[PDB]
Amino acid sequence: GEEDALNIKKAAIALRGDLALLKANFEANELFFISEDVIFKTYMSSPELLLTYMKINPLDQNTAEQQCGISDKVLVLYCEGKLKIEQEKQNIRERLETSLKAYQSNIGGTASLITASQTLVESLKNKNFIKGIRKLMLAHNKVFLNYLEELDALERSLEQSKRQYLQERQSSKIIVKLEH
Amino acid sequence: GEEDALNIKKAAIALRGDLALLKANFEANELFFISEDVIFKTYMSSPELLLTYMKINPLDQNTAEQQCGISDKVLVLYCEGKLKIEQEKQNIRERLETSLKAYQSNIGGTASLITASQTLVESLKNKNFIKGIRKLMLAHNKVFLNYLEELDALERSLEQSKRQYLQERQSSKIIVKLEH
Repeated sequence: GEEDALNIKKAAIALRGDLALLKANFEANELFFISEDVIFKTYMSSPELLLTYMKINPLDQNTAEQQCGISDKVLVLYCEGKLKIEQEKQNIRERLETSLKAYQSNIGGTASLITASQTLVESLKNKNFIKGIRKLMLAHNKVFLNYLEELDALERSLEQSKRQYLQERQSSKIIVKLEH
Repeated sequence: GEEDALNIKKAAIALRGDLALLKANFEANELFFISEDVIFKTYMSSPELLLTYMKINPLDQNTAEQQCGISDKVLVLYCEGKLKIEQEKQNIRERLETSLKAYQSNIGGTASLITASQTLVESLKNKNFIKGIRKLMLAHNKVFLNYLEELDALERSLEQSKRQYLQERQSSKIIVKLEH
């Protein structure tokens, strides 16, 4: 009763938090996948488009001469292209790792809470349905028993009516004898 | 899988039979209660209306002189009235007993089958929901891993493009030297 409804309330709210966290993780991934697919269809789709992109969007002058200080300007593009790929792999690893960690942080509690709350809800529905059948049978039993009691009462009233009739009859016979 | 869906099918059909039997018992009671309430509002509602009814609707000539062979014709009405009440109590006892027996014949199997089938259905819903979450996480993991693999491939293509560029450069320098 009180306990079961209270346990359903605690579990529901904890479970809502868990699912909200799992969902935000999935959604953050989907948002990343949309922007990242674009990249893979454009400047990360071939060495040619990467090199073209790196000519227009160079890396900072600092890192440039720092990492790819090369005489041949074409080789600089290749070098910067490689660094751009390496930075992207790191970006992707970090997001993957964040996703794994966020999922792992909530999945156990989620699976447990789902199982417990759904079983508790189901338990209460079954009990209530079975209880409703038994309650209806009890009510039918009372109706039958009430008829038997109404018949016992009627029988006692009939018997009392008969004893009164006999007193009236006795009286009637006395009177008619007197009127003769 | 196969077993669970087969057990759900066997239990459903047995349970449908059980509930159909319980219901027919309740309905047969309700039908009786409707006609019987009428009786209790009319000729079984008072000794007066019972006696009036028994004058118009006498018991068979056989049982009459057999049970209530009485000189006083009014006393015959009382006697027949009592027998009519006794027959009604028996009618009601027999129906009550039939109801109890029919309910008792099915209630145990019903309560058990409800609990088992509902728990099995609930178990399959929870498993499927949890499985759907894990499957989506797996799919997200594959997307991330596929990006890493597309980046490794792009990097190898970039490196091959660079080795070709260097062969073209080597060739270009040889040619320009010759054109001098």
